[PDB]
Amino acid sequence: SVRKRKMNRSSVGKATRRNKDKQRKINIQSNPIIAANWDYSLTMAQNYKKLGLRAKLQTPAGGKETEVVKKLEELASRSQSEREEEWLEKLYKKHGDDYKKMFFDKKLNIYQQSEGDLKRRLLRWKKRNG
Amino acid sequence: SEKAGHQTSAESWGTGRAVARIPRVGGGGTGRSGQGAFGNMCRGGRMFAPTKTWRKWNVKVNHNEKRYATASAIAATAVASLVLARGHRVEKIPEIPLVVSTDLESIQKTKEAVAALKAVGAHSDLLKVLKSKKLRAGKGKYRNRRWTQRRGPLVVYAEDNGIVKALRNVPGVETANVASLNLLQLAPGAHLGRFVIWTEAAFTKLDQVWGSETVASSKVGYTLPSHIISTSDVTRIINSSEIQSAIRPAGQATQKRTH
Amino acid sequence: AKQSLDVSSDRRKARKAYFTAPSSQRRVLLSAPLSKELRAQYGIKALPIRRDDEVLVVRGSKKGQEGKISSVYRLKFAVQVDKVTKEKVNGASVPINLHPSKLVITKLHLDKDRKALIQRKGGKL
Amino acid sequence: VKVHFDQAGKKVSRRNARATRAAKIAPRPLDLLRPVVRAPTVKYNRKVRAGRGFTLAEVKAAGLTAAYARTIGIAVDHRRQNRNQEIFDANVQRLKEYQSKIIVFPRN
RNA sequence: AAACUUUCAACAACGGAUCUCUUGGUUCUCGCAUCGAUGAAGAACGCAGCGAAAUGCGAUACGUAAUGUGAAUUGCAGAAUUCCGUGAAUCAUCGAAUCUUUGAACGCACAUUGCGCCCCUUGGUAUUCCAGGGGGCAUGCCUGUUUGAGCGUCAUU
RNA sequence: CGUGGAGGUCAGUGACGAAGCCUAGACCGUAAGGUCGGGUCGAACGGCCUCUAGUGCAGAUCUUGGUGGUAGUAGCAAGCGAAACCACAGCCAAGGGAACGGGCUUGGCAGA
RNA sequence: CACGGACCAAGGAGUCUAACGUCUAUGCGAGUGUUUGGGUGUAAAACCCAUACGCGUAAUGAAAGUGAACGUAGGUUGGGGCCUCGCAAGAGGUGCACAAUCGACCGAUCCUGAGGAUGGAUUUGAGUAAGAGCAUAGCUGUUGGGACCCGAAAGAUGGUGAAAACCAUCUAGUAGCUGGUUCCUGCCGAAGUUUCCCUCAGGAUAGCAGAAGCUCGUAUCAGUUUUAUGA
RNA sequence: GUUUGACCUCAAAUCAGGUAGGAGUACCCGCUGAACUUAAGCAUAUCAAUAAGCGGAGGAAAAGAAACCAACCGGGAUUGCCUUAGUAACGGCGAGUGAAGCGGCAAAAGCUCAAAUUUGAAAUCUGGUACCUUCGGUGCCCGAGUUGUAAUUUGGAGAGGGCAACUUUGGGGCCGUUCCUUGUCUAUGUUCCUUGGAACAGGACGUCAUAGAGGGUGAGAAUCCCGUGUGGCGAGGAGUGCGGUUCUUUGUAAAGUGCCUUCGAAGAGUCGAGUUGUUUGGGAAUGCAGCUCUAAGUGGGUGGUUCCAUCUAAAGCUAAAUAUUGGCGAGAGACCGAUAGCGAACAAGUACAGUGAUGGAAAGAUGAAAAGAACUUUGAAAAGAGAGUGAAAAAGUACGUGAAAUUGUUGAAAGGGAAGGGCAUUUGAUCAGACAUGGUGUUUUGUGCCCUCUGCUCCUUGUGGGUAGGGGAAUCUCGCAU
Repeated sequence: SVRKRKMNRSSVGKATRRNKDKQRKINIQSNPIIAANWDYSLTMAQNYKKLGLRAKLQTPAGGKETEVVKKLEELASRSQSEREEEWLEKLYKKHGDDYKKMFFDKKLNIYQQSEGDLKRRLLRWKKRNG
Repeated sequence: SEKAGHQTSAESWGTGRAVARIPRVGGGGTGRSGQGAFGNMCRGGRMFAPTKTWRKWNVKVNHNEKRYATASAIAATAVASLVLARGHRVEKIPEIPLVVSTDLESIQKTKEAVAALKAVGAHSDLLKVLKSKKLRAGKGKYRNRRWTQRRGPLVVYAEDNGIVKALRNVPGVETANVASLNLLQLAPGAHLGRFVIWTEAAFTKLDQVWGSETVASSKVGYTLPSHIISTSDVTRIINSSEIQSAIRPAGQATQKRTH
Repeated sequence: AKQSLDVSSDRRKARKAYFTAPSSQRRVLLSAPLSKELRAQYGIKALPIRRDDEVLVVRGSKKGQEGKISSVYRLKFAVQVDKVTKEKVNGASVPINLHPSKLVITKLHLDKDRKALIQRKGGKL
Repeated sequence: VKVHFDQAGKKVSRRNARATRAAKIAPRPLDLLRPVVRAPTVKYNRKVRAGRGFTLAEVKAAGLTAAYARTIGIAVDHRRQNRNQEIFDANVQRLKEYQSKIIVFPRN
């Protein structure tokens, strides 16, 4: 070759890259419980059977719980705004619990929300307050 | 190369020029001008039948025939005379086929692993190798085939516990998992009967791997092949009580010269 | 046996790498062993070689002769030991090109980075 | 004239590709849960094969939603139709079994 | 008989076969995506104490700075270096520099090392002018910006 | 039978001289060739059971390289110095069936 | 006659592949074929395998169909072998493959016409007799690939030069041909041509020389003589 | 208002910010397009939806989420492989050309516009400028933009509300893991003897091995050096993949799900039609282009025997599986070994030749180290002679081995107008030609593995083996020595 002949001849050197070992021994990255329980001497499919978890959901072409309990372990384990709360205080002190009067009201209930909207927000308000 | 020999701009000089009709290079004042190209006989010319990539390199074999061969190769490892003929200094080994205890697999260090074989009796076979290290006799020296040595024992294990690494430095010693068992390892150079050190667990597993009368096979729809004879020796049949009873009397093995 | 896929067991690649090695790599390639006395003191097998240190020649025609290194000829992969000299026909003196694998160091030349080099390799000065 | 010299090479390529996908998609099974489908044409109708994707109908009958189905790794097809009754039953049972097996990790 | 011619043998010549080697080639496989108006690929002129190609480099010119290594370079000559350290080296790395004349080649030009213009300007009082230093002025097109032009359209108590 | 390389084997041979090269040297094989002595050499090589192929030369007005006769000739408009060409040699008579006599047959003859 | 040979060294020519066969070997066998792939691996090796597919396993036809036992899957005759007798020589029985003869089943015929029933007329068949294939390898043939090696008059594409050209590729262009084709020994061993395709060209065949399988090993014949019986 | 002011359009500038060209080109995407050659001459078939030329891209490209295939107990983006298959089909049925659906597998991922109003508030963006934690954020100003920029929707529908006493919830640092680049540490003889210049060889004696790949070192080195093998300690970067660690989360905010209620628009000089060419093996001109005319909305496209099935064109995006004689960087070989292998292992696309496009070689090896021959001497120079270095110059910068042709010298032989060859022999020259030495039968003695006394030890069947201490030849040839 023309260009390769110069690169071998020059005193610049070549951008030598040794990256063939890393193409096989790939570290697991996305789960810490797996990161501890993964034998790199074994293959992909062999590591899955060792754990318990399925490696393939289809019937595979060709031929052929210590860890899974720890995954079930990690499976065992919103408020309202200041204006919204203060606005609900105005409605409750005015009417009480008359939602029909509350939604036919114009001065306090400006955005013409339904009975179901106002009462739901009042239930959340009655949890944080009286 | 596809280009080699075609990287010239030669032209045939024509008829009646009092010179051979081989296509000669044009130009002038170079030395290469007025000389032969495009010809197998010519210097710097293109070779006859340029070797192409699409030659049949790999060989398709019947899977059953291939299995037959490995079974034959295994069978020949347990003969002792066949092993001695093949090479392998197996005079001072306790029995054939040689089976060592399963604790051989667990050995981590090469020093301890070679001490196991030396205690068994493969000492002489491991001295056959190491003393047989010679330079390659060809152009193989400068094609990464510099050294050549004799084949030592195979060490067959059921499952590894550091044995593959323990023996991968002691020269000649090859290991194989029983599930595999390579033909190229079992019969090197198409000569039967390598000296095979089996392990206890491997030897028991060999029943499962191939099969017998009682056990199944573990290979799908495979059975071990039947003998077309009953006995591998003829002379028990011929020198029987039976055959020698239904037979006419004997000659001298060499005729007395009549006239 | 080779296990890594990164390293090459090719003869052609290896001989080229050696003969077209730079001066810095040739410093490491020209390493000498230490004598049994220094190995007992410092707790180290071998070091790269320099100028102002003493040496004893083990193998060759100049067997058993000793001296002090004049100049490390890294280009020719050689050392030139002073007082290990071949006398020319004109009365002049020409140093023999020895190789540092054949030499053995008897008395090191300890500098600051040399002390650090010993301490790195598991030494005890 | 092409020759496939790289049959051994590309199997090692494909295996290492699956190995990377295993490393990056750590707990998950590399591929999506595909349906079970009856093949077309008189010749092949006896054969029952892996289909492309389920349906909105099969997903809805299983007890989950279409957009959510894809996030849990169920392949969903929208052009496929549920004409057959036996195929519909087999796929619904396949999903419900799959839903008993799955363990969807929290987002905290 | 000698000489001469021829044959054989021995010793010289001539030639570079054979053998052996090999920092080269060829083929297969694997991985990665990385040129250019911030001026590339290419051409030319040069540059080292002493150089042909090659390699490196651009008036900072077989280099400068930076980082690491730790004491050479060596074909020859000659300098060095405080060598318990900001440090030898045609060392490695390479991110900061300079980067001649050209070349898509880009101020105007044809094949003129000519023909200029503007800005910044240190010097020769420099108010005249003279010289030096430094950066720009190609084409097309997009987003703007701006001074306009247009009986192109409308408004106008 | 032989050559380049591959697997196997001979715990083969080998700086006390491998391979190669010669040799008015010896032995074996009908032969292809194989083995040995002597001389020269300086680093690898061979037999055996198998594998594989760019494997064996007298020719192609063969390709490449080298070296002759021609010739110290033609020549330069005592020295310098080719080329064309080249199976091999060049006495006559007679016979050699076949528009074939230059090698044969029978004679004449023939001195460097 | 003519073409080749001054001499010497080295180089130098039936190769590789695909398609389709031949025979032999090996594996298994009504099946057979792992190697597109997946799993695994001491890593292009080796070792495992899912679902399919390839080819074969049950035929007779033209649009529409039907379907193989009167059966020791036949009656006879032979027929390698085997059994009884005989010292043998022979005789008798059972008879494989195979061959000859008589037929049948199935489909298809010539009719009879209850849409084609029914009975007769006969033959027909890579038909059934009651499966032999598939795959690998070796030997080799046929055809295409540059195709044993070298050698011809060319066109086209794109470019360079110039008071009709050259360069580079297509192009290793195509040959109804010329020259050359590389080790030894043993054994067998021709032909010089029949007849039409018309021949001219290339062949289609028979003859001469083999290869293998099958019956026999004989009374199978002979470039011959003799007797017998004709023009 | 005979001023002036909105716009639209055309300008401008050495303004501000950008960007396009060229090289490379193996692969890919377009455009253009021969001839030698095959069937018999050549218009198709055929070379060939080739080569050259032209334009354009990338790490891949292209293709792609159906206006699809089907006729089934339906499949379901695209790409590739296996197979379908040398089948259907076409071809003066001939040179032959040559698919596709299904099936197995590789890899799998989907979505964004245009479409009916944010109209109770252009909710959007560019740019300038000022700061900030700078691949950007924020304030302010400017412009674009209603000839429509944001949010909401893309048929899988969707939206408007209502009911669930429904369900879910951002973002920024910090230290780790991970990825990239780079540095550094990690076993064991230079132990004896022989030979050689030299030990890396032979022999004896040992160690290490997750290291006996490879390379160097004065010849074949696991153990001399570098590495190799298994591990460890780092430095500088990348980064949203997640682990932890926190700092802040807000607004009547952003969705999701089921039920009930009211609506509910989907691409035109395009589809199609005739014709002239191109494309194919395409039989239902397939595909495309040119030219003429040019639609519909309980629509339209495509297929199956009178209906039925199947999608929704005329807009767009998208990884992976796939290609790769280039580039960048590796790892290899039943490859070639200097007339081979690339043209080039070396001052090689160099020397050189051609006006020019272009054509284009030859040429590797001294030794371990130059120790490259000092110094005397022969000659103006060219080369020699003594002498020396080295293991060897019987290795000399004409340099490893040094073949044949061919040339000289010397020696031997032969030669009256041919030699070389075969059978046989003489003469001349010359080379082979035992470190061969006993064999047998008796006789002195002297020893031992012999007789005899006492034992010890390995194992398998009697028909064992190894190995000590004493004695004794007057019996014994049992062996070996004289």
